[PDB]
Amino acid sequence: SDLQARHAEAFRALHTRPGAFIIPNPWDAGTARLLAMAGFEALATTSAGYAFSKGQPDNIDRDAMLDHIADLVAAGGLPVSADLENGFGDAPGTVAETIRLAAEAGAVGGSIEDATGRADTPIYARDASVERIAAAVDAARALPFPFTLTARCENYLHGRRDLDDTIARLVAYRDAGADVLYAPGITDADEIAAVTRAVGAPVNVVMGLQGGLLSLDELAALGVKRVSVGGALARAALGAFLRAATEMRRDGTFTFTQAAVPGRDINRWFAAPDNSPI
Amino acid sequence: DLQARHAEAFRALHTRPGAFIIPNPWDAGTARLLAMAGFEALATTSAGYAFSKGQPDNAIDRDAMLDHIADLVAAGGLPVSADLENGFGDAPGTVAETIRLAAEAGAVGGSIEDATGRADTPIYARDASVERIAAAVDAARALPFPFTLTARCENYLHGRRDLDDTIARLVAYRDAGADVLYAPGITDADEIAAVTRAVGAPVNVVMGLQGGLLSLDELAALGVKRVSVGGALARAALGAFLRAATEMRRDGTFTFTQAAVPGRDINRWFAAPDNSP
Ligand SMILES: [Cl-]
Ligand SMILES: [Cl-]
Ligand SMILES: [Mg+2]
Ligand SMILES: [Mg+2]
Repeated sequence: SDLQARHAEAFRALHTRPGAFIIPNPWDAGTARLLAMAGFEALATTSAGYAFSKGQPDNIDRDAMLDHIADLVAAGGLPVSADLENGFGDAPGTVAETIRLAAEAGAVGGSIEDATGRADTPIYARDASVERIAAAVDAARALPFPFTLTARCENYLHGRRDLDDTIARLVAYRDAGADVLYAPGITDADEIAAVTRAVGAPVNVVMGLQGGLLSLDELAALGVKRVSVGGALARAALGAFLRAATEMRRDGTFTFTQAAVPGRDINRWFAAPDNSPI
Repeated sequence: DLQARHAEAFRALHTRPGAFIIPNPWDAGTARLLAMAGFEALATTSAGYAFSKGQPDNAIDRDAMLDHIADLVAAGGLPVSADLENGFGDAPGTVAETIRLAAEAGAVGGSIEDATGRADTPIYARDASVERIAAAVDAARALPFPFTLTARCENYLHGRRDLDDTIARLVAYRDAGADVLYAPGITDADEIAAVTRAVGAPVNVVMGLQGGLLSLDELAALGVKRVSVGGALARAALGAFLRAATEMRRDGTFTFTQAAVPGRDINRWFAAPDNSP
């Protein structure tokens, strides 16, 4: 991969052109392929989608994720932003190593969140959080291509729905060198517009995780740059899977198969040596 | 002993009256969910597994399928019947080794089909086919628990919609010792009745592959013992995935998320230490 450097630049450029773009979240090679064929320009991994595929609830082994990143890089042929949880450890050096490893696995971007995993103290202290992002940035800037670092503030997922602390963290992460800022759980249009105005740098908003829905155009008008979907695609697939299971158990019928992608089509598409829209 | 109890449970499904559905998961999560939905056994799918891997059907190797069976045995906690394709080679001894390995991976049954993968000679000659099933039967009989061997005739998937030759193959496979007979692609009710009338031993019919649909009741009235879905559950899942992708590309909206399983539900279910209903 001089390919990696090409993807890195293409990915960074998605963030500076006008409008917002969607970064969808496959959880296996198949889905990665299909999203490229659909015309998406980047992919993001989903620790949640990945977990559901393994029959586990959300929250992951670093080595398992590194393998997963490499699988989706190979399959998709697109730039991949990796969900790297909290960097798989508390210490800044751990976060930094995680960034290097994720790049080595082929990612051209990734996210580091400020959730500790400890219910007592579910969000890292501001100082410690910023030091963490600073270490991630230094690792990112030592790479020989532009690595797009997303800094996550997890406040709204852990009962601290405080807009002002959340903005302050994101601003502090931006000032530490983060390229993209993301607060999952903020869904209100007015709250989102205040985030994007205060942050200025690119903001990612996730759709379908909680609350209400906005379109990509609505989000662009609120100043959002990137829109992701976390585990929602995996959960869409699973909702259809469950409806089929239920039909079979309750009725003994298979009409669910009528809306399935025909075998003939998917075998043709996956027989191709690339993911050309087609 | 757990594999022995499953093997007995799976054998018993086939001998009890009426028909049953054997659904086809393609990962650990789909295996757990089917077990939670109250199904009594699971079948792997060469097709569904390939598609998760970004591969067309019949592109997966034996070692990968073996790991996959073991993953699904562990995740589901139910008897597993493995799609073992053509046994991953032409030679009877390769077929026999595939059965032994499948059993080692935790399967209590599996299927060996008569497709060669050679476009211009797509189905094994009769004698060769029977020899292959004989070797599978010998390997199954060497196991310390009853292994339920399904013998597949692939005629209908390779442009030979010849009911008589297909029947005659499944009868030959039965006479060589196969426990279950399966010809994918037959969906006509009269054809299916002709198959179960000629074969007598348990028949598997697949639904959702091609052609028409019938209910489990309708299939059981035609003599069918087992109804599978091959890659159709994977393809269903993928259908929904694709409608979501298309919605996002066309409209830039995310309303597909309304029909998705809530995250709170899937996390609660998978946090469980087992697959209780
Ligand atoms: Cl999710
Ligand atoms: Cl299929
Ligand atoms: Mg996570
Ligand atoms: Mg197959």
